[PDB]
Amino acid sequence: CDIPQSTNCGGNVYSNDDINTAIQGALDDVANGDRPDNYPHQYYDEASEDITLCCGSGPWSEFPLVYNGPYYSSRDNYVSPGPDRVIYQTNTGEFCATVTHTGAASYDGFTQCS
Ligand SMILES: Nc1ncnc2c1ncn2[C@@H]1O[C@H](CO)[C@@H](OP(=O)(O)O)[C@H]1O
Ligand SMILES: [Ca+2]
Repeated sequence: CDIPQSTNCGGNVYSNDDINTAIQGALDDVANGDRPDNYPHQYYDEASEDITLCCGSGPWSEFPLVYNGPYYSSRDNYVSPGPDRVIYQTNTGEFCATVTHTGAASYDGFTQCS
């Protein structure tokens, strides 16, 4: 669906530009064969997490959502992905949701950014 104007991931509020930058980064990094710290990852629906997607069918991917992005890390300069993620449709790039580890119900779980 359209990228939202903003999203609140456990207190980190991001803009549409931050979200777009994250997806664009993921797509470029996959194309470049240089997936920073091996992101993107696959995202699977796990309904206990109460995360709605607005993009349609999977497959879905997730990539770190950061300020002043895109997220990048390398063997010579590790950077944490932090807690926040964009979810997008792997085959197209289209936006699905933003999620976070912050405040999730279980270890390594995600919860929806609001
Ligand atoms: N719905 C979901 N919830 C949490 N993790 C998920 C997920 N779908 C896939 N994952 C995967 O599980 C890791 C967390 O242990 C995630 O990596 P990150 O926490 O983003 O580093 C995904 O690879
Ligand atoms: Ca929800």
